Amino acid sequence: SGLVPRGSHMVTLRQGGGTVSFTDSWALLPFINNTETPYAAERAEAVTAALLHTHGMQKLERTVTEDRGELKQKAALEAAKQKKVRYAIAGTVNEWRYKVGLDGEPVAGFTLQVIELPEEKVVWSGVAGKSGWSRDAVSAVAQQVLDSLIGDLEKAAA
Amino acid sequence: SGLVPRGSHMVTLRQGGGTVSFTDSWALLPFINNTETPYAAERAEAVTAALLHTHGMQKLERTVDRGELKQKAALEAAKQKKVRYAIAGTVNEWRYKVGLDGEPVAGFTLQVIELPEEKVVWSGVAGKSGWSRDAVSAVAQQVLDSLIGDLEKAA
Amino acid sequence: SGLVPRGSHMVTLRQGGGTVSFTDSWALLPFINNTETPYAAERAEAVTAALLHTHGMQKLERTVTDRGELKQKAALEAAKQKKVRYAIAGTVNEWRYKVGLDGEPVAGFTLQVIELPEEKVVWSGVAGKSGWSRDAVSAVAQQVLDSLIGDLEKAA
Amino acid sequence: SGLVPRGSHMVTLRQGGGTVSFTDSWALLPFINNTETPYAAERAEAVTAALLHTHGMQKLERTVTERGELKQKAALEAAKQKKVRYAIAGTVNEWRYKVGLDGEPVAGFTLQVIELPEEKVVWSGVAGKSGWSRDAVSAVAQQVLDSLIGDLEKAAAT
Repeated sequence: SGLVPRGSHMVTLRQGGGTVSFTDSWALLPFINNTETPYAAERAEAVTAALLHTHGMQKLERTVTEDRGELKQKAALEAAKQKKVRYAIAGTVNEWRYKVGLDGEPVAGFTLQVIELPEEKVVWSGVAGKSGWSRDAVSAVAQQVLDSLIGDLEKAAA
Repeated sequence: SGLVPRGSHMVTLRQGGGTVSFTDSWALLPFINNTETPYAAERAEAVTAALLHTHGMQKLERTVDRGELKQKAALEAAKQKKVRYAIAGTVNEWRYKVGLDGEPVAGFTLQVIELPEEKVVWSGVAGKSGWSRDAVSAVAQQVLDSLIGDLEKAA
Repeated sequence: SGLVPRGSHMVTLRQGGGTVSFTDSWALLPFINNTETPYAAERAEAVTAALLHTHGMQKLERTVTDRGELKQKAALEAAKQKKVRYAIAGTVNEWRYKVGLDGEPVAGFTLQVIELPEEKVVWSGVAGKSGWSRDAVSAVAQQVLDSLIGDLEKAA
Repeated sequence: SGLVPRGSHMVTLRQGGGTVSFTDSWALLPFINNTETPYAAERAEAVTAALLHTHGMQKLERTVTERGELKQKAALEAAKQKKVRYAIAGTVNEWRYKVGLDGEPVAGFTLQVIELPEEKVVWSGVAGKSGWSRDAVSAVAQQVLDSLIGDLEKAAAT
């Protein structure tokens, strides 16, 4: 035996006033990497950018690549202020790994904050995570989790 | 200005070994309604039936708080019909919760039962509350789709 | 027969600051009631107040009188117009005895701590629980609020 | 500015109308260890045993130890030969102090209560918790197992 359940959780919260618009001006900051997996922040950012475009966010300021990235993210927030973007997405990778034990479980987790600029007010935030089955890649579990979060942001954007 | 987070949760468990083929012979039992919403189980069974077709479960027998006798009746009907796997489902939540705004809520517990031994080969619990614009059935369909999607990820 | 799992979940976030807490000046605002149970917000405030005392918060300012949102705005100014450093803002998300196959008490809450010079949220928590038939809703609520408060205490 | 939420989750499921009694004959099997933490199953078993006694379960068969799957099967067989009514079969899913932006001790467990001799599962539970940096992993584990054992007690009736 061995009991190895799989699971996924997501919590999101909307604050502020009226709707936030995906047609407004957006920035996607560098992710902070809170895992032992090198380059998880960069892969999380690439997956997130592609999902945002898919969901219809065309005007998305991004930061070319190149340490957990706290300073890069702070500096990118300042760059978004100077570019006069309305909303910045600040993301942290909480988990990104292929746990091997009795079987294989890819895990991925993220926390996302949407910050309205210039006032630096959080208008939405979300936390989600998922563990998969042995045949799933970590990248597919991460894409699912970020798809749920962005799908929720779009709905909660009202 | 209340804080009303939205959330979803899913936990699933595979207990036996070996494959579970969606091409084999399947049965979707009637659902048990554990809500104050009349016909929650009928709506759930119908949504569940449509999703299993989409996921490629082509041989799917169907037959015919409330519902506990009907489900007991239908698994024997399933065993006597020689279907290999029965899906026993319960509706844990199905309502449009009205408060500061609208939160549709739906939740379910599913068990796959291998026949004739009657061993639970997979089970899952999941639930989700969504935003005001969503209908309960759309939330329900999402929850049921995640469950069915997880079940499929078992060979 | 029917399969009705019970469950609890808690998520908690320290939004920023490497500060501390607790023997400072604290305010427990009135709760917002996002349930169909009358008095849920008052009951939730009284349970939280007791738990806060139990967890050492000796200096705690309190406020006297889908509902309750306007009162909570008013109390945040009282703490603001007083010297209050930290304000606890709570919402009751769930408070009912769900009657299906069997009894199922359910309680859930969202809490934020606001640092009250400049209204910065330094901690937020959401938690909820459903119990077994022989548990009272109030006992389930106290367990959930105790988990949130004990977490807030450890996150400092 | 990284976002590192802390969290705990528990899901339990009762299957069967019979009242299970803590004054009955019980066995605690060796845990299965689905982590990379040495001795995590042995420590899980010892915490669980002390919590069960605390919750009033005085007649508790235990196994002396030498991922543990064969040990758990053999102990289930020995419990049957001892004519115990209920065997607790546990898996350690997580037990580690994760070091990222800060420390997070993490523990998680899946428990099954098996009624013998029929080998029917009358209760099952999964729970997990990530804590704050000043917390020890064993304190997080003890909290998680106490929540599971407290739920089994309440679910069991008497």
